[PDB]
Formats: sequence, structure tokens, C-alpha cells
Amino acid sequence: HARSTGSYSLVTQQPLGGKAQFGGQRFGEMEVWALEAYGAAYTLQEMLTVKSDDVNGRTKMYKNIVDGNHQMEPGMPESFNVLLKEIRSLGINIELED
Amino acid sequence: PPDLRPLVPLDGGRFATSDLNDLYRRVINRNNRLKRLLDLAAPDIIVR
Amino acid sequence: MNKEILAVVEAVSNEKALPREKIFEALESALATATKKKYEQEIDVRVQIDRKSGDFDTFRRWLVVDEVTQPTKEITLEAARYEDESLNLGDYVEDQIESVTFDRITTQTAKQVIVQKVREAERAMVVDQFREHEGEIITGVVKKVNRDNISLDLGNNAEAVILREDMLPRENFRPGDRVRGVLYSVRPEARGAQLFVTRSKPEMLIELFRIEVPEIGEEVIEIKAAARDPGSRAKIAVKTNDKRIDPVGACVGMRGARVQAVSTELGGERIDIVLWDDNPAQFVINAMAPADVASIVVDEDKHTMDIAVEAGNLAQAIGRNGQNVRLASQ
Amino acid sequence: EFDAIKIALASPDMIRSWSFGEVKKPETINYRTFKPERDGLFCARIFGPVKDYECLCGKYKRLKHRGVICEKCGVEVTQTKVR
Amino acid sequence: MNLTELKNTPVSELITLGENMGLENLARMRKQDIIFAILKQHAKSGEDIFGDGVLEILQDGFGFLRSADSSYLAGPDDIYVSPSQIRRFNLRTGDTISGKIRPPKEGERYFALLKVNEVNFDKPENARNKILFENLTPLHANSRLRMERGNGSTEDLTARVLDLASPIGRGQRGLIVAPPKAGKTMLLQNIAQSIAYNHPDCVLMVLLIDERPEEVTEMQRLVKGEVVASTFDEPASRHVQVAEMVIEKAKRLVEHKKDVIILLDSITRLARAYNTVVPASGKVLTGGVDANALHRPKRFFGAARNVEEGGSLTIIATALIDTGSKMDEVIYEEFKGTGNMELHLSRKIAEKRVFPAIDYNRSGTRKEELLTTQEELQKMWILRKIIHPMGEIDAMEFLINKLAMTKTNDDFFEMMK
Amino acid sequence: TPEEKLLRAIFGEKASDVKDSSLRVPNGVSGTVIDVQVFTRDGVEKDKRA
RNA sequence: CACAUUCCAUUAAACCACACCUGGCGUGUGGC
DNA sequence: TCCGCTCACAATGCCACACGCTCGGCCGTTATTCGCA
Ligand SMILES: [Zn+2]
Repeated sequence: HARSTGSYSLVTQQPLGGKAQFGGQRFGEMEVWALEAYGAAYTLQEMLTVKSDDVNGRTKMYKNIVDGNHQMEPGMPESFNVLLKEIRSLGINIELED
Repeated sequence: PPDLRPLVPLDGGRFATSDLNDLYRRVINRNNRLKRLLDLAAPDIIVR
Repeated sequence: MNKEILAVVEAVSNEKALPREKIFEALESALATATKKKYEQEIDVRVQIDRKSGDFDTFRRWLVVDEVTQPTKEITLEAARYEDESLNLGDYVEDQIESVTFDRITTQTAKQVIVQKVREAERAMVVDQFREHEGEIITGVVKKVNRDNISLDLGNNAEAVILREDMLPRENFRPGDRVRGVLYSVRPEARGAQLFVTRSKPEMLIELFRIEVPEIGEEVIEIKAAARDPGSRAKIAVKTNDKRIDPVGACVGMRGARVQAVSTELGGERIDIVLWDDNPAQFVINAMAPADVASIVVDEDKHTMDIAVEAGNLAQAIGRNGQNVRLASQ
Repeated sequence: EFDAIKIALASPDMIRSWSFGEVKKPETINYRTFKPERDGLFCARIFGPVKDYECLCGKYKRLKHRGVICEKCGVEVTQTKVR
Repeated sequence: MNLTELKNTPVSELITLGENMGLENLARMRKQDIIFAILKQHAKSGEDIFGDGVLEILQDGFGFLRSADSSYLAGPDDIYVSPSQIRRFNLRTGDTISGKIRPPKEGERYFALLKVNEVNFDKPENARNKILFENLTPLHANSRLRMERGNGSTEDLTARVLDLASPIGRGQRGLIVAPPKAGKTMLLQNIAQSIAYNHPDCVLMVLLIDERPEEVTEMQRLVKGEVVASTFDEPASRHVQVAEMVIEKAKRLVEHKKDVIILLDSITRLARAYNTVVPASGKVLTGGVDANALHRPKRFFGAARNVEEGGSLTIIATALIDTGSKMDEVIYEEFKGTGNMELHLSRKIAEKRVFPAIDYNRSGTRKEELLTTQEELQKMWILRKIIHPMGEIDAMEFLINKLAMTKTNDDFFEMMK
Repeated sequence: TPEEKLLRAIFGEKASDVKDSSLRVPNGVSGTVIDVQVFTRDGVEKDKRA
């Protein structure tokens, strides 16, 4: 079972599993630990948000790849900002300096 | 926001729902009825 | 299934352009090609479905001839005296029944044949309805102006065509405007659009006068000739058989009022009413007027006319392409 | 692009400024038609148009607006992700 | 530059002008884009543009000013007017506008309005505070429209018989009930000619719906007033478009205290087009007719009235009957007790080469006491009582022989005594 | 309307209201169909395959 | 006067899916 | 008064079930209006 790029769930903008009949594979905790045991900060950031979280980030990365631009965009995860705004929905300002 | 609680049209009587969307719609209607209690013809049991 | 065949034959879109017997023959041909596609061989079969109510009862054609090629449709003359055939051609017998006229491929080929038949029917209807207006002028918007020809809307599913050779570098077209002409040829046996309307024909202007000039049409005048170099010069020659009218003075109107009208209708072409005579000499003298001609000769064995002109009116004698002469030679 | 997130209590005016409307009806969506409520749970003038670059009633579908509020109900024509 | 000079001019002068301006090959396209490019060039080398037309407001918010000769159709010749004018001058659909316009830049292609000058032939200040159409109080017709010219031609006798059978006034509803083959086209033509020759102050409008184009071109340059017509060549959408256009123009003109006169032919074809253009409401009678499908035609026929405040509106719509189908039949039944002046033209007299074929026995007009004097009405009633025992063809030929000798209906009446 | 049905089956524009809710075989999986079963609610007439 | 929100020659814009339950998946409750 | 020590959890944790993707009527009152300027 393999998936290049397909549909995403409605409740979350992440790839699905076997029931989607085209989904990818699950990235749990143990291999997160195995990867952070090595280096690969760029690789982990790619595996985390550029391929799963940033709905616009994955599209921009695909656009860059299809024209030969093998470079990544930082693309802070949007779901991160959503959980920040939820914490504010209970409450705290989420300030960003630099 | 509604996207964290999507209500997708579904085939048949089944309709994908959620939970918080009823909790604070309940608080909305409760605030509406306490507004009914807020302004007109209202004895101290109101303020309670 | 017969109920569905009914629903179809009675629920057609164009009940007028597609008569009932036409639906019958179209369904027959569709079921015939369906049955042809059924068998792996090639055997022609008509269905002869009950035209009014009932279902189908196919047949089998056999084409009486001494040949043997494709024996499915072969019956020799000698070995045909049985069944009381006794004929040379037309052995369309009922050897084949049990046609299936509702399955997938049959339905698809029937829909295709019905489309083809309704297209043929609408073509025939439009052509034999708007062919009656072959001599008179036809008015209508242009569907679309292509390179080889232009196609024109004339009404309800009404199409006409004007060829490119009859067009002009200055006569110009684009979908939306109404250009008129005379229906000069009708080919109802063609494959597509078959309402050929032209504009460069001379008699066109004649009929123009017929719809404008009151003197023509009542036989009191006689529009004889018309020399039309399209866009160059459009002269007309008339003759009056009565003894109380003039050929040119009445037809010009009032100092170029109706002649200029028909000119700007034709496209502003220079129209000069010439007066032909009973002899070709005066005819060609007037055709190259106003100008002097020092010599007029006719030659029968050469089928030509020698017109030698003098110096003093060359600006009117030749013009462009010798148009003042080009009309006469035409 | 940032650093050192901060967690503390809340403030009402910040909630008001971050909110783009006030919900007032408990109904989420109509049951007969799938149109969202005017000021209910599933709202449009508070979150955004349910479709990308399409007005709620449809008269402001044109991309030239790109923020023009509708006169009947009122929507800021933009992408759905804004919601 | 003004617009009408280039609109109502022949296309040949436009071709000459476009060739003299040193432009692209102009004669290869429509008249619409031809005049559009001509105006664009004259604006690039020249002053502001001066346009005019009738305004239509869409459901979008803006407005389109369209010309009369194109039957108010879309194209490059239309004038875009922003909703800002509709908010400032409080414009409405059918407003006759004329004023200054500018050329378009990128993003636009229509000539945008710069400043209005004449709104419905009136000043914007006077038109600001006005009275609505439906807010007026209808009434009966009081001023009778004289249709007799007085010359007594070979065909004006038709109009004379009309004055004998249906006294028309400002605010009356006329229904011409006639089968095909009956000769109503030249009848309406003569009516328009007489009503423009006798009453040139009131605006005259004709409407040919689902009509042959040759008749359209021969009527658009034979009678006065703008001849707007939607021939059968186009779908019913254009028919309802031009219906709304003409009805709103008439409403605005009568709101500006102008006697408006509409000639509509035929009303059955217009109602059929309405029936096929407006969505169905489920309920269907015989002949493929919907219930609400007649609501808009009914309204169109009911717009005509005699306004008590100022001006009036007189519609004359002819109903085509005896065609075989049920659409025309049910339309004529629904419109039978609708118009207050019917005029029946039986084909039995028309096929006998006896024109005008007018069923005087079945024709009539209500409240004619408010249009004619006392002794005139008495003579009309005497003539009606005399002709009623007769048939149709015999009465028609008797009336023809009694009217050919005389030249005026007054001498006719006194000689009939 | 049934006349509209038979017209669209032969002439006219595309099918207005379909959404193409037809089920297709999933991607990647292949095979040969060997049997079809149909179950119909009472009142609904069975199709020719039923 | 004035803002101005236009009926949209090749063609980039009109693309896409919703099922069987002790291991196709999750919410609610209960359990230590 | 001070110090030490079990019960409902909390919960790695799954599981099961209901189904899907305390009960009843009524009382009351209301706010109920979808106007485009
Ligand atoms: Zn809206």
C-alpha cells in the first residue's frame, strides 16, 4: 500500500488510512523518537507539517517539486495556530516576536 | 469555528454530527431565555 | 417492448418535420442494422413492425440471382420455383423471426439511426419548404461565415448557404448581419446544407426592381439584360413594349432616388441604366456611354465585336479593368 | 517566525476583537435545505463563505469584489479556509 | 458625439466613415461592433461621447442603457451605468436616459456614463420627487381619439368603420379578435397612421412579437414612433425582455404625464412565449398552459388605464384565434372579459374580398357615453339597432356602399336618417 | 417528464441532475465479475436483470 | 457632479471521493 | 494537634454495549418577522 498525494479527511486536513482505499501510513511515537535520536531536523519538519499539517504547505511543495525547485518552505503548522486560538478560546494572547 | 465540527450532508437519515456544537447552542438558547428574564416583568427569582 | 416502441413513435420531438411513416421507416432501418450487427454474417432483414399498434415480425431478404457470393442473401433462379417465387428480384421472405430490439447495442444503434434519420428529415423539410422562394429574395441572419462558404439562419431550423466564389473582397460577413440574395441552386440529394444562394447573378437586380420598381412585373416594361461585374459596374438594359412610357426615365425614379437605393442595397455598386437596342451595334455603343466610338464592327465567324474608340473621352471609355467595356463583352 | 509562547488568563476586549461576529440562534443548519443559518451556529458573516470565492446568495461570486459584503445577508467573499 | 446620428444612419455611411478614419477592415463585422469601434475611435480623437437609450436594471445592481433600433438587445453598443446613479438620481427600469459617456479602459468594454442630461425628456430635479405608476388612480377614458383623417381615401374607410364600431379613447383596452388570413396588419398600420396624423403630441409605440421580419422592416420605416419588435427568430427570453422594456418605458412616460399608446400584436403569441419562458408551477391545463404563465401577460394588459392625475396609457393588443391549437383558445377565453373594447374580424367576410371584415354585431365598447356627445351617441345607437337584424356580409357591404359616397361620418349619419 | 427522458436519451443537452453517484470499482483492485444480486423494496418494479 | 463592483482569436478558472458492526473506525456510558 | 494511610479515581490500558459515519407531558413565555437600501 502506497500513497503519493490524495484526498484528506473532513474533520482534519491529514491523509487517511486503509479505509480510504488510497491512504498512506501512520507516523506514531516510537519512530518520532527514533528520528529525533538522529539529526534530521529538516527531515522531521518535512515529515511532520509539510507533508501532513500545512494544507497550503504541501501544495506549495508539490508546485516547487514539479518545476525542479527542491527547496522547502518553513510553513509553521496551521493546526498549531488553531490550538493556540483554542487556548485563547479559554484564554491567553498568543504573541509572536520573531 | 465550524470546520473543527463539520456537519457534512450524508446519504440518508444519517447525518455526521458532533457534541460541543450542541453544548454552546444550548448556552445560546439559555442566554436567550435569561434575556427574556432580563428586561420585562421579572421577579427576583429572575436575577437568581 | 411494444409499449415502449409506441411511447417513442408517438412522443417524437418534431411531429411535423418527422411524419409517422417516417418514424416507422426509421425504426425499421434501425432494427434492421441491429439485426445485421446481431448475426456474424451479412444478411439484410426488415422488421415490418405493425405500424399502428402491434410488435415486430422480421423477414429475410434473399436477392434472387444466379450468384453465390454471400449465400445468406443468395437464391438461384433455377432453384427458386418452390414457395411460388417465380420472380427475378424481390424474394424478401419471412425465413427470419425472433429479433431482439431492446438490448444495449441495439438501443445504441437505434438511437444513432434515429438521430441520422431526424437530421435527414429536417434537411429535406427545410430544403423543400424554402426552395419555393428560389426566384424571390430571402431575408435572414447569418449563422456563421466560414472560409469555403457562409451559412445563414432563415427561420425555424432554416439554413441557407452562400458560396465564397460569389463573395467579394469588399462584400464582407460575420455572424449577426442579414445578407440577401437569390436561391440559385438546390441539391436536396446532397450530404448537408443544400440551399445555395448567390448574389453576383445579374437577374438578381432584376428581381430587386421587381420588389422596388412598380413598372416591372405588370409586363408594361421588359427588363431584358443586366451586365454585372460585381463591385465594379452593374448596368441594366430594359425595353418598353408600350407607347406611353420611357425605358430609363421612369425607372431611375426622381434624380437617382430608387436606383441609388438599390445600389446601396447591393453594396453601393455603380448602377447605370443603359438602353439596349434591337441591333448589337447601338447596344454596345450605349453600353460604353457616355463616350465616343469611331468604329463599330460585328463579326459572326469570329463571334466578336470590334469597338475602336476615339481620343477625348478615355476617362469614361476604359476606366478600371476596362469596366465600361468589360460589361459589354460580358 | 516567533519564540517563547506565553500562557496566562484572558481578557474580554481581545475576545471581542478576535471574534468576527456574534452568534445568537441555536439552529446549526436548515433541515429542508442545506443553507447555513443567517446568525445561528453555522454562520457565514461570522466565519466566512461556505464555498471558495462564492457569495452566500451567489450574487457576489465575482473575484473582483474580494471582500465586498453582501446586501441581503452579508458575506466577505474569500476562501473557505478563513472560516 | 451624439449617438442617434450614427444609430439611425445607413450602414454605408458608417462604412465610409470607418474607412476614412484609417481603421481596420470595418465592413467584416456586425453593425453593433462597427459603431462601437467608430465611437471608440471618435473618442480617442475627439470630445466626450453623447449617448441615449432606455435603462434596464438587472438583478446584479448596475444598469444597461440600450438603443431602440436593436430592440434593446445586449452588445457592444450598450451603456453601462453604475449603481451610484441608481442611488443618486434613484433610477428605475425603463427610464429614458440621454447624456454624456466616456470610453472604457482595461477591465471594462462598455461606455461608462459620465453625466445624465435628460431623464425621460425631463429634468432630474423635476423627476426626483414624482409619483409611481401603480400609485396612480385609474379611471375611464374621457378624451376620444379621433381616427378619421377627413380625406376619405380608398382604405381610410377602414378606420372610419372603426370609429363607427369602437370609439377609442385615452385609457381604453382594445382586443382585436381575428383569425389568421383576415387582414389585421394593414388595419393596425392605418390605425397608427391616423392616430399619429391626428394626435402627433402623444407618443406612439408598436410591438410585433413572433412576427415575420419583412413586416418588421416594412413597418419600422412607414409609421411614426420607435417600432420595437421581437420577431420569431429569437427565443422567448428576448420576447419577455422587450416586453418588460416597452412596459417600463410606457410606465415611466405616463408617470411623466405623457399620453402613451401601445400597439401589441399578437397577444396570444406573447402569452405563449411567456408560458414557455417562465418556469412551470406544476399545474397544467389542456394545451400545455400553466396557471401562473398568464399572470405576467395579464399584468401587461392591465397596465393600460386612464390616469386621473396626468396623462394616460392606451393599449391595443390583438388576439389571434382560430389556429387549431388550444393555447390561443384558452388565452382568448382568459382575455375575453378582460379588455373593455373588443373588435371582431370574422374571416368569412375577409375571404370574400370584402374589407374591412368587421363583425359589427359582436363588436362594441363600454362607457362610450364618456367619449362621444349626446346626438352622436343617439345616431350610433340608431345605426346599431338598424344593422343588428342584418347578417355579417350583407351588413358589411351595405355599410361599405353607404360610406363610400360620403366623406365624413357626420354626413353619413345624417344621410342614414 | 418521460418525454424529456426519452428526448435526453437521444437528443438534448447533458444529463442535468445526476452528480455521477455511480459506484466504480476501487483503484488497483482487478478481477472478473461472476455474479450479481439485486434486492428491491416492495412497490418498486424490478429491472430487467432482476 | 461624483464613486464606480461590465452580459464573463488560442486558453490557464469550472478537480474530487461518503459503510457494515469481537479486531472497515470512532462518540456516549460502565469497569478496575 | 500532627502524621500516616485506604476509596473514588486518573489512567499507560483496553473491553463491552447503544447507535452512527429517570421519564413523561405540559406550561409558559417568548420572541417570535426574510424588506433593499
Ligand atoms: Zn448574499
